[PDB]
Amino acid sequence: RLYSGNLAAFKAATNKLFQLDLAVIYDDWYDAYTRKDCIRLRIEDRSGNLIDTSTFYHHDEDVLFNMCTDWLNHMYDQLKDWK
Amino acid sequence: RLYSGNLAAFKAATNKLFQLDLAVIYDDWYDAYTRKDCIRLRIEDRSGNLIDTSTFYHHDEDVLFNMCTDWLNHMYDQLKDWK
Amino acid sequence: RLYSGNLAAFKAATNKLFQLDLAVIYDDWYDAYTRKDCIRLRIEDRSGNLIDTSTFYHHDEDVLFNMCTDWLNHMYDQLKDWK
Amino acid sequence: RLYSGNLAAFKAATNKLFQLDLAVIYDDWYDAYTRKDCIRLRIEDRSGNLIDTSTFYHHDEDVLFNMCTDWLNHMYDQLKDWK
Amino acid sequence: QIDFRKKINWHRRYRSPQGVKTEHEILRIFESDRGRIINSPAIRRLQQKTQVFPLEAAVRTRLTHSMEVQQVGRYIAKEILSRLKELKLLEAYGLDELTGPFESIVEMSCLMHDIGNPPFGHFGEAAINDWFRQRLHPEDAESQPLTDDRCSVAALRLRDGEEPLNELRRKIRQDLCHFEGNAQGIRLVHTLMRMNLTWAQVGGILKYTRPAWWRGETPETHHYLMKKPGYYLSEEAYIARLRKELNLALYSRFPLTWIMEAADDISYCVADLEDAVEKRIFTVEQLYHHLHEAWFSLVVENAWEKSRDQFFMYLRVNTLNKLVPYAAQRFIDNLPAIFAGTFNHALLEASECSDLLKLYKNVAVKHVFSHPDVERLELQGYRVISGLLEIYRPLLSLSLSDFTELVEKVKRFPIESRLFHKLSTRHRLAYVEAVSKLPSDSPEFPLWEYYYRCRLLQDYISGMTDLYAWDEYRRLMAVEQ
Amino acid sequence: QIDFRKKINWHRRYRSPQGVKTEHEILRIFESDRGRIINSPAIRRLQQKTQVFPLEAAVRTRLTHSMEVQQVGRYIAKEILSRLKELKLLEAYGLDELTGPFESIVEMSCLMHDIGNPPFGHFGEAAINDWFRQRLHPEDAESQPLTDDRCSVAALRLRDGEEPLNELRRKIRQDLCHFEGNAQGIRLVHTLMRMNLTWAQVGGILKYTRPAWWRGETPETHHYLMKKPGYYLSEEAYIARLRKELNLALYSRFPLTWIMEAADDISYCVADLEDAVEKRIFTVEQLYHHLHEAWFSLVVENAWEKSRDQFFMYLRVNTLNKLVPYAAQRFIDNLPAIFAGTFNHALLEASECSDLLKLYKNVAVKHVFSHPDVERLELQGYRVISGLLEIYRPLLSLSLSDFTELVEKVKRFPIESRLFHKLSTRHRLAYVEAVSKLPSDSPEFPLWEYYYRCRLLQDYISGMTDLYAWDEYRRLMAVEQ
Repeated sequence: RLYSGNLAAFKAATNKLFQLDLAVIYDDWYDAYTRKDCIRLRIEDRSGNLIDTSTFYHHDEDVLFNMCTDWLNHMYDQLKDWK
Repeated sequence: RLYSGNLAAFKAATNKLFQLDLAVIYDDWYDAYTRKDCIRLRIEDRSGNLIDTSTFYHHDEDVLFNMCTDWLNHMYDQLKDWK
Repeated sequence: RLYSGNLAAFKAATNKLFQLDLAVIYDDWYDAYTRKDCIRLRIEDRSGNLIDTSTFYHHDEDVLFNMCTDWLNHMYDQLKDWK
Repeated sequence: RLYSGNLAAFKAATNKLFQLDLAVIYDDWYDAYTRKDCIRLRIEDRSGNLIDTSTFYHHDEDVLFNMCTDWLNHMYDQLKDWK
Repeated sequence: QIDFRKKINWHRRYRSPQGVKTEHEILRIFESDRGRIINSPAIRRLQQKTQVFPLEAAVRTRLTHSMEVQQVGRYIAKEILSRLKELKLLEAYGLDELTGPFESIVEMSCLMHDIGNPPFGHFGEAAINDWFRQRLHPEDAESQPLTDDRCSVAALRLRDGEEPLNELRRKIRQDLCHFEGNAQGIRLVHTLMRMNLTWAQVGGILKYTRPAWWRGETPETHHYLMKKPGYYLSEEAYIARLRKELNLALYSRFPLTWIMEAADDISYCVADLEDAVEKRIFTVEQLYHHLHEAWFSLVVENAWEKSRDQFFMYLRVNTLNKLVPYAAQRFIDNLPAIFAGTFNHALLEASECSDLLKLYKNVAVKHVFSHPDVERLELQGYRVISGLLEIYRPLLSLSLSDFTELVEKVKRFPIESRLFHKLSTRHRLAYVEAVSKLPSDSPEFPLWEYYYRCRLLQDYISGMTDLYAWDEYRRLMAVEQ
Repeated sequence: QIDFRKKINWHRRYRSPQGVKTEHEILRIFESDRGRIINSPAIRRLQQKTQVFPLEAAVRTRLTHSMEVQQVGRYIAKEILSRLKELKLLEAYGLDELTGPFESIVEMSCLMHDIGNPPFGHFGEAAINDWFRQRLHPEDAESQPLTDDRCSVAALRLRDGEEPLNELRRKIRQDLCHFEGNAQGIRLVHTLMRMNLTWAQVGGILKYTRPAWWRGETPETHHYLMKKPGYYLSEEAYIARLRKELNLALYSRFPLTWIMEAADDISYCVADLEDAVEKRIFTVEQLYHHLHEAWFSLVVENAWEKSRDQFFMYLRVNTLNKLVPYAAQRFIDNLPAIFAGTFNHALLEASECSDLLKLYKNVAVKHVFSHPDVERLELQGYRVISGLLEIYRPLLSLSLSDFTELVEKVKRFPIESRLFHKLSTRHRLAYVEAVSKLPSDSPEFPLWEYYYRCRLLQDYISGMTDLYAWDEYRRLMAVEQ
């Protein structure tokens, strides 16, 4: 199963994004065609407009959560220069 | 369900017959054609030869056991004149 | 440890000897010189006079009890012709 | 054994000295030559330099703790004029 | 002639693999046998049976002890194989392509030693034996029929005037009062669980060869191999075929069994001692004092001096390095007699090894087994087993017709029907299969039916754990809800 | 170049056997290592930790599951060795005289997989992590010093104006909130128990390679081998030497570990399913219905049709004969990458094997893990661990001088002294040895002392069983006498 520390890091990244006056939308499912699990994240604002949306595929959830957290930190660095 | 006293009386009659050097064979089933339950009793001896055999039909088991006990007592009176 | 059945057989032999109006005296110890255990049995009567006395040595108690029981049965056969 | 209130008063004096930007060093042992118990206190500062050091001897610990607390309050009054 | 290809048989009783096979196929067969043994409910039942102290701390159960016996057996087998390979006798004895099966069979035999003991151990067997001895009185059938027969069963009384039926009553009455753990283990592995093991694996757990229905003295050439019952009367035919599959004569023993027995003799001492310290009974200093008083130089002095959780890890190793090569040399020296199956001694049975083992044993008896808790648990277990047998007694007082009718489906036997339904499915199926094969016309049918009914009761009683039997005993006595 | 003589190292950290040795001496060394591992208190602690269902019936514990993992690992190792011997590559790879050590190392690694998990498993680790995250707040040290530092420890705050000491605070704060079972297992095997295992045996239980104090993204060439923490900061030096003893680069993995991982993936499914039937949750018919709905032909159809205690014994065998050769071929095909230590995949990670394993896993998740009892036990364990940490909190609020004085012998700290005396001897000795070696003059002493104090607390909390922790939690809360 998923390790607790990875979930904690993902939650910390989500809280950091939310404190930046942004909205994080999380969706997930499984794709049997590719035999993997898929997670899509859609970033928004206080008005509810899409900014960045990306989907990740993997067969192990520990790597998937790490990739998602890395992407969230990358966007936070990008959009935290200002605004 | 069957009342305890009726079963006790039937067991007492069976023991009285058995102490008389006789054998009591009990069989039972249900007849859905007549919508009732059937009990057949076959009396024997120390050698294993049939003497008297009778079958009773009824929809309530309390009356059925009473009839069986009455028949057993009647045969005991009949065959306890001697032998 | 000693098996229960062997002890039961030894007790049965002792009771059979005792019912024959005899007395069984049991003594035991360990001999470190021979590195074994020793059991001596002394048979007596109602007056308290020695009749037969024998000692057995062994390193395993299961065989020792079997030998003792065999000897007790042998004497019982010997002295149960009469008296 | 030591009474709770005396220990509480000693702890309060220690906290008052520590809030005054001072350090209190406590050492204790038993002297069988004098047949008593000995407690030494060494006051210091944020740099770690000795200022006042005293040792007390007694056979009962309740009096010993009272003497120590009295000395600590006396120094606090002395050095709390300023600095 | 020594040829271990005539003793390591990989055939089975059902759906046996026939034809020719190579080393890899044989190894896969024995790995499959390991797979069946390890994943069995009997091992998980071993998980919750007591060894010395009551189950709480980190005291040992049956399973952890079996795990030490397995390790010792494997190490002895490896030493034997290495010593045989050094002397260039490995290929001349037929063991060139059978080392893996050798070690696997020894390990699995060591793992299945305690599979058949009843709850509470030595005090459970005693209770069963005394109860059935009171019910049957086997000592009154040793000779011609008497008038004072104390047996409580009408069909088992020795009624003068018939000698062919009497022999059978004598056999059944003597057999029913000799419950033993290893015979029940054989019965469990073959009949109750239906594991379908290879012939060699089943032969590896046949420790003693005396039949349970034996009366009288045993031959002087087998007095050690026949000191305990080996198998029951319901397995006789089976055992016969086993001999034909392993070229064993009457009252003979399978070679590798010796090794297993040796292992059960080393661990038996040392482990118990360690647990005494962990339950806060006494300490290391007292250990040495008692050992020195009850007494050697090498092991004891090295252990006591190099020490001044890690003391026992040092004490074991020295004992193993002193004992295992002795057992290997004893096995190799008397190899023809062991391969014949007539060796009337044990491997470790006047060297210093016997003295060291006796030292450990007497210290354990003096300072551990005399504790009040063990003694109290022993009395409580005896009483619980006796009470359970008394509770289930009414099932044995019925008649042939009544019990037969009760098996096929009753309204005349409420209490008896509920008691019967309380039994397990496997035991009832075993009874059904055993009784179906009997000829329904011979005058010997009631005798066999009573024997199998008593066997069913003993299987049920012996198939419990300590906690389950204790809880069930309080529930059936209306002491707890 | 592949040469397994450079990877199977029989040297030790203390009192290592130097010089030249033959096959027999090496085999004896590894047998001795088995002797130390099997007779350890950690295994007897595994005896009483829950797997899925609460400890009562014949449900499984950690130990019985470890016994299946061991069997699967040994069978896979034997298949690999046989396939290599068939192709005449056994002598060219340096494995001619090292088959026994191979199998023994794989088995012992499979036995020690669950040695370091805390009580209640996944819910124990979560509780420890959240408690320490609340106390330390590691997310506030990722960058230059802030004014809103939420840390509750004065010495661990990032006070701007000093960059050499800050790096250390960051490392300690990040490490203390990443308790993980395998890192604790390594720490237990080396520091706390002092078993003195060989280098290969210790390397066999290093599953993941990411340091616990890691911050940021991992390289794309190691994203699978670094998905979980691998070791703590107190073992870093040790791990360094381990690499020098096994020719492993940074963030690399020991070959045989792959095999062990594979085993932990097969048993993980099937066993759980069987226990669901034994606790009377549903039955065989429902099993097939759910499997068919959630879905293959060979295993499922043979199991369902040949069946019409013995169903699972038939279901396992087919799954093993379908899965083990696939793992052996995957190991042999990618051998150079595994021997290098950089293979970024798992053996069983699009074949039908993945589909069958996913079928078993999803059926188990749907019908077993959703039962109310598991869920309730999971919540209760979380609360118990949190309560124990809250109870022992006052030990972490003291000062350096106070805790140092308390260790050496107090009259000023009654409650704290009793709480400290409640801890075990081994953990306190480990703390003493760890702190003694520190330079007593550097400005980094308080940081290390706090780190080792927190390590002592975590070792104590993680060294319990479920029942012991539960009982101690009720005793310390004055709920039971």
